[PDB]
Amino acid sequence: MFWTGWGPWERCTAQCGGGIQARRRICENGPDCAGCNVEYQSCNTNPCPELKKTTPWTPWTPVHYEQRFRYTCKARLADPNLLEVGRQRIEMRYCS
Amino acid sequence: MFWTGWGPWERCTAQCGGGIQARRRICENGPDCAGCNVEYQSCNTNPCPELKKTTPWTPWTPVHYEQRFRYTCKARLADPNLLEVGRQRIEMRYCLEVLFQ
Ligand SMILES: O=S(=O)(O)OC[C@H]1O[C@@](COS(=O)(=O)O)(O[C@H]2O[C@H](COS(=O)(=O)O)[C@@H](OS(=O)(=O)O)[C@H](OS(=O)(=O)O)[C@H]2OS(=O)(=O)O)[C@@H](OS(=O)(=O)O)[C@@H]1OS(=O)(=O)O
Ligand SMILES: *[C@H]1O[C@H](CO)[C@@H](O)[C@H](O)[C@@H]1O
Ligand SMILES: *[C@H]1O[C@H](CO)[C@@H](O)[C@H](O)[C@@H]1O
Ligand SMILES: *[C@H]1O[C@H](CO)[C@@H](O)[C@H](O)[C@@H]1O
Ligand SMILES: *[C@H]1O[C@H](CO)[C@@H](O)[C@H](O)[C@@H]1O
Repeated sequence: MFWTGWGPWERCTAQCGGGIQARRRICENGPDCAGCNVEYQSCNTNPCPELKKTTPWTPWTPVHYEQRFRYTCKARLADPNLLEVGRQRIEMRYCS
Repeated sequence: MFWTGWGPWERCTAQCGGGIQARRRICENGPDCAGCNVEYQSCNTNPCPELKKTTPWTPWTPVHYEQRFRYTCKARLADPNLLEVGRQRIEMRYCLEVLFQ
């Protein structure tokens, strides 16, 4: 019974923000070797970048002068497709 | 050589999307026990929830009737503090073909 050399680290689960890498070795000719077949380490500890997506422009409205508004969504993510902007919601009221 | 009882799984590394929990044990009266002092299992494999944050309302503007608009930001995250709404950006501006034969 002998322990083989440690294998290469696997792929990190997360590209950023914290992931785990696993390294494996094989015990030969026995089910009970002294040591461990699997080790785990931290990987990709760099903070995820901040993705910014701008909302569609508000319809032009009078203040003559006209103005329109927009907002930005900010999120710390690895995939830009995970951040999305929802539908435009409009609220109305009457003033006399 | 003797293995102690398994310890608690401790805290999962990730709150959602996949994490690992580790439980530890101690080898007694020996430096070479058959087995491992630590075991790892999967935890919190459920996909992360979609967090929604609404933007501040635009100032009321006439169409009398008044109307205002707002948007919502949706993101798959574990911490709501990681999702934020940015600053309000405003664009401003000021406000016939005669055919004489
Ligand atoms: O030096 S500062 O005090 O200005 O800080 C700059 C960093 O602040 C953020 C996030 O705010 S914080 O969490 O309070 O730190 O953003 C804000 O400032 C930038 C403008 O920087 S500038 O040098 O004055 O040009 C704005 O970017 S921009 O859209 O105007 O182009 C941010 O506007 S936005 O809402 O993100 O669209 C503004 O955000 S906020 O109104 O305070 O919430 C960091 O931006 S972040 O990385 O997107 O969060 C700035 O860091 S950076 O490296 O300078 O971009
Ligand atoms: C494997 O583990 C260590 C060496 O890495 C020793 O306890 C022994 O060689 C075992 O087979
Ligand atoms: C792997 O771990 C270390 C090297 O990183 C040594 O104890 C030995 O090479 C083992 O196979
Ligand atoms: C501990 O691991 C197992 C028992 O859980 C055996 O290989 C042996 O008792 C070892 O000390
Ligand atoms: C470890 O595994 C379980 C507890 O997690 C039990 O079979 C026993 O305590 C063992 O040592």
